[PDB]
Amino acid sequence: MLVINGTPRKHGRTRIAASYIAALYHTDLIDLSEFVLPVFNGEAEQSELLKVQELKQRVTKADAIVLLSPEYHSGMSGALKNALDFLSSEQFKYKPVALLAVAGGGLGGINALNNMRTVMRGVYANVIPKQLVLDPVHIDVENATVAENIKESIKELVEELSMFAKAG
Amino acid sequence: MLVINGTPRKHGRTRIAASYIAALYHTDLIDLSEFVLPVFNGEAEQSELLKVQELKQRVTKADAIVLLSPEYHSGMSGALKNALDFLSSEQFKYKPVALLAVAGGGLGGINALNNMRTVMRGVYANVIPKQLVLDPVHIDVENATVAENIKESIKELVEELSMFAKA
Ligand SMILES: Cc1cc2nc3c(=O)[nH]c(=O)nc-3n(C[C@H](O)[C@H](O)[C@H](O)COP(=O)(O)O)c2cc1C
Ligand SMILES: Cc1cc2nc3c(=O)[nH]c(=O)nc-3n(C[C@H](O)[C@H](O)[C@H](O)COP(=O)(O)O)c2cc1C
Repeated sequence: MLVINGTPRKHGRTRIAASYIAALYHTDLIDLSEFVLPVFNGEAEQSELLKVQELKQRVTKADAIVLLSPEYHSGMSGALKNALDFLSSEQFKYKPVALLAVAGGGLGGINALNNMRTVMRGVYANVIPKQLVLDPVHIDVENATVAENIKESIKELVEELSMFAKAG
Repeated sequence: MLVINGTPRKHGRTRIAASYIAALYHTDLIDLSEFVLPVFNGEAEQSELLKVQELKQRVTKADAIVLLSPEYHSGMSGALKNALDFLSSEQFKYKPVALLAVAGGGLGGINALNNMRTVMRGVYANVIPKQLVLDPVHIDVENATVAENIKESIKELVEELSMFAKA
């Protein structure tokens, strides 16, 4: 199972959330704040880039992917969407994908989720029904860890993604 | 008036339509295919980058903005969204903005526009009702131009955008 951090900010919240999960379930991880890609330019030479090849492969071999992203202007981050532009249905077709968006509070996160979900259907991923929106509340920034009340929520999400991975 | 090219592909179609517009109306132009930014990282140092400052400045000083993006996986380009991440409502507040998405297959185009409209509203831009979808068939890349069909549509769009500007 592969986890993916959407925030390009090393000091980002989504990073913490991504880390937690990747640790708890001992899952593979691609941290976009460390895994810096160039901006897609649609040329072939880019495909031969090593971080591009690595991304493509790690996604293909992934039995189930957890997609995390902050809400930047009522949408997923550009860092995330950029990486996705490098890939296609060739990697995502039928791929079990759980969505997770870190809002800044209120009713935020909905647009981000629908964005990710829409783009994910674009590449034919099997996006499970369960999706989560985490507010800064559920993020302990300094202690670099998640709140307790939302640890169950995530558990349910990961467990359900597993089930989907097994079926399809 | 400012035109922004969403496709990072130098050989991109969205780039042609963008150029056409910027030339036909002698507007300002930011071509993401050439104007290559780094991936946002929410760090202050990045803010002081010269391309970033020019981005903010050129957008703030625009009286209206034509936003073009190719549909990538039923969403705007990552290059375009990344650029947007550098900005905020501070440059977009009440900004008269027109939307354009380059996409093929009758079905496509709507998802990218809904994404552009949702995000633009996330920065309080004044997105006009008129938005277009340009099919690759209506764009001659080798000759670097758009079909005569499209020109009319684009005219109506630009003029409708200038109306908002004035208002
Ligand atoms: C460029 C940018 C745009 C933002 N716009 C939104 C927004 O659209 N909705 C929201 O809930 N939060 C927004 N915020 C606040 C973030 O959601 C908040 O920082 C959240 O914790 C994301 O954390 P992270 O990017 O550090 O992972 C934005 C933050 C940035 C940097
Ligand atoms: C990374 C990538 C993703 C794409 N995804 C879509 C999409 O989901 N919907 C669509 O209609 N076309 C899609 N296409 C085809 C584009 O619509 C087509 O290239 C269009 O002419 C955009 O031109 P441009 O990016 O060169 O400016 C995609 C193309 C690329 C390169």
